[PDB]
Amino acid sequence: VRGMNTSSAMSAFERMEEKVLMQESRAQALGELAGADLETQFAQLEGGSDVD
Amino acid sequence: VRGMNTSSAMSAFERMEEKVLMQESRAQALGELAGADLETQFAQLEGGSDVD
Amino acid sequence: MGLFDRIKRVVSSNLNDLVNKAEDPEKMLEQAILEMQEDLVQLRQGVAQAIAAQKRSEKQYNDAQNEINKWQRNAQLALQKGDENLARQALERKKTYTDTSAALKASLDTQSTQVETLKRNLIQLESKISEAKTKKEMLKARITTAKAQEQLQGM
Amino acid sequence: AQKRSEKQYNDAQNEINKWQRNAQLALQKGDENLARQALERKKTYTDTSAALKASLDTQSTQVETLKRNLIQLESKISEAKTKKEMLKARITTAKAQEQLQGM
Amino acid sequence: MGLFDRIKRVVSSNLNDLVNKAEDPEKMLEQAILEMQEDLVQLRQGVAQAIA
Amino acid sequence: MGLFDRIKRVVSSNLNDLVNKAEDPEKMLEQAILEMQEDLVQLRQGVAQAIA
Amino acid sequence: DELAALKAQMLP
Repeated sequence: VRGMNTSSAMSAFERMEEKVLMQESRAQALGELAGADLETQFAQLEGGSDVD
Repeated sequence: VRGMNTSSAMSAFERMEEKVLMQESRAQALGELAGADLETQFAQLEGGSDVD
Repeated sequence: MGLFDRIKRVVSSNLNDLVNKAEDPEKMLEQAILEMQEDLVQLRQGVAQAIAAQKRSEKQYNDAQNEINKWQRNAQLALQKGDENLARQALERKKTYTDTSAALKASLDTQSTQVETLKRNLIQLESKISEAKTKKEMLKARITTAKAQEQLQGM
Repeated sequence: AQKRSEKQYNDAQNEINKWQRNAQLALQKGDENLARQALERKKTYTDTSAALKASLDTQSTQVETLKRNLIQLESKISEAKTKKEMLKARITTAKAQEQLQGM
Repeated sequence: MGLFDRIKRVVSSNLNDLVNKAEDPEKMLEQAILEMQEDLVQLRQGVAQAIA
Repeated sequence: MGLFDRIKRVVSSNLNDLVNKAEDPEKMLEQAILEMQEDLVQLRQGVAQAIA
Repeated sequence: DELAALKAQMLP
């Protein structure tokens, strides 16, 4: 029901939450920056031009 | 309930609040300086002007 | 007053070294969450002991009542026997026990009220720790932003 | 952190919804006490959520400002590199000139 | 007062260094899994004694 | 308290190293097959003794 | 208040 922090049931929930939050935040920030760059947007337009 | 110094939670809260408030005021001043600069103000105005 | 001044100077120097080590918010926060939970467990153990004590007193009170009943049965037997002395001894035992029981009951009632208050307090404490966790998350986000802002401000 | 708070807010809303479902079940059961307990849980959670939302809005504004600041910083470093090149050329010329002047 | 602060700082410093090493996803999950299984076995022995 | 937590973390790391050495399926499988048969024989012998 | 709300649901 309570026990100690060392015990697996209480500790596991805490570790997973911290790890998940950190991983998600880092990935999201990196993705936004790539989208922001002008060249990536241009490439999609270029592909359409290349196709015709 | 007393809010005495010996309790760990009470001591931590007081120190954190004071530091955060000072930092926030400093942060606001830094933000104001960026706003104060002509170039930052000009860019927002320029974007509206540039598209038309 | 000179001695006091020297002590104050030494104390101030010691305090300055200590605060810097514990200045970081995260280190302080980790200690606080662990401590309150530990305190609650200790409080629960104390509450359990109090509850056990209350149960023991009730059992003792029941035992005292049972003892009085046993004495009454002996007194009835004495009446059948027809010996005046045997009956008198039983009566004396009943009277002292009854006085003790009355005192115990008054003490038990006071103890019970205190125990009930403690249980209510424990429920309030549970709400408080949960609130603190939410507060901690908000504080951490603000602190990270502030540190970044200060560096930017310096440039 | 902002994402986590939003997730927490969503979780709180979900928890409130779960409590509401329990309350509905209690009404079907017909037990007054069960329904009352569920209502109490909803009220405390709602108050916490409101406080969290206000905090989140303030945090979001700060985050947006930081992102804007970062963009400005990127422009500044690029400008500095150009400035450095100009400075280096001037410095080399000055050193040579000083020696010539001495003669 | 000063001694208490020093003790808290030492404990906090030790905990901070310890948690990062401790917080490994593969190790933490495995340790938790091992502990719960062991606990269940102990409970069965206790139950047997009660049954006995 | 801190030492106990530290030991658990160390144990988890140690456990991970140990399983890797014995991770291969064939060595473990042969041993398991031998063990169940041996256990059955012991049970059979015990059963025979009981029958006797 | 909850009882009144519950009664309304029961009504229909």
